[PDB]
Amino acid sequence: AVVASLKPVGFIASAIADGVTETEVLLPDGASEHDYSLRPSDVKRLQNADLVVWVGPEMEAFMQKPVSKLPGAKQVTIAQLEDVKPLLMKSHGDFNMHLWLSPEIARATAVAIHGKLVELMPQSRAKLDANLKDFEAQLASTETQVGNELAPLKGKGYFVFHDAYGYFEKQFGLTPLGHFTVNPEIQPGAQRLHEIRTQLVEQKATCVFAEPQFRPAVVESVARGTSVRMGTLDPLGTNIKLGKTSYSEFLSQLANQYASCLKGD
Repeated sequence: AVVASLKPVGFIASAIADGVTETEVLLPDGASEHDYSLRPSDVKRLQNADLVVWVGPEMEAFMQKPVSKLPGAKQVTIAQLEDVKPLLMKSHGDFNMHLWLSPEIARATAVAIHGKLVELMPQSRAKLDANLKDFEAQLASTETQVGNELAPLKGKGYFVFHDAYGYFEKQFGLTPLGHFTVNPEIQPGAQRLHEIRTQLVEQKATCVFAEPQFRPAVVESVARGTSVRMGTLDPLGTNIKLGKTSYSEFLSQLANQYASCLKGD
């Protein structure tokens, strides 16, 4: 099996290992990449895997140790890929590491995954070559449809609770006003809520986007009295099932959630 750290990384692997082998994920749906911790059973899935794929230390800190013990042939660290390095975006930690939101980086990742697997399974060279060409052409169109859907949305100001979308937004021309650091289970106190509210108004935002782990109480609260719509983004694709075209669908979903709140002047 190919073992991915996060679900949308699994989406990339899933497209390359389609037919050929299984794909597993370690971050379960509902958890955030910056607070998880490896179960003993998680560590066992790693050691016994054909290929491990993660973003790197600066992101899934919770995988440094067990990965550090695997030989190079068994591991793709996305942030360290030759072709990824020049695509890293700034904004201690200074490069943005939410990399599965960059088609370009997804493309390098599939190539690297294709490289490792084909070295191991050379009989399956044919299913894999086909898999790679399938992903590339599927991603290209998706990129095309998603550009079309989002371009009429340039200049529609939004805020997000979690500033994780930079790669996607730079790629598709979308324009984030900023971000607020909120719970997602405990409504903020009056000082903080007023500062957030003041900015939604001062800057006349159209939307404010939450994540699915956000309690609707917290979100509803922030938009109450304003004229701002409430949206939900799913950057970890918890709504999406692993499979050949999971990645295409992931980006599609994500653009609809943007569109659905942002559309409407």
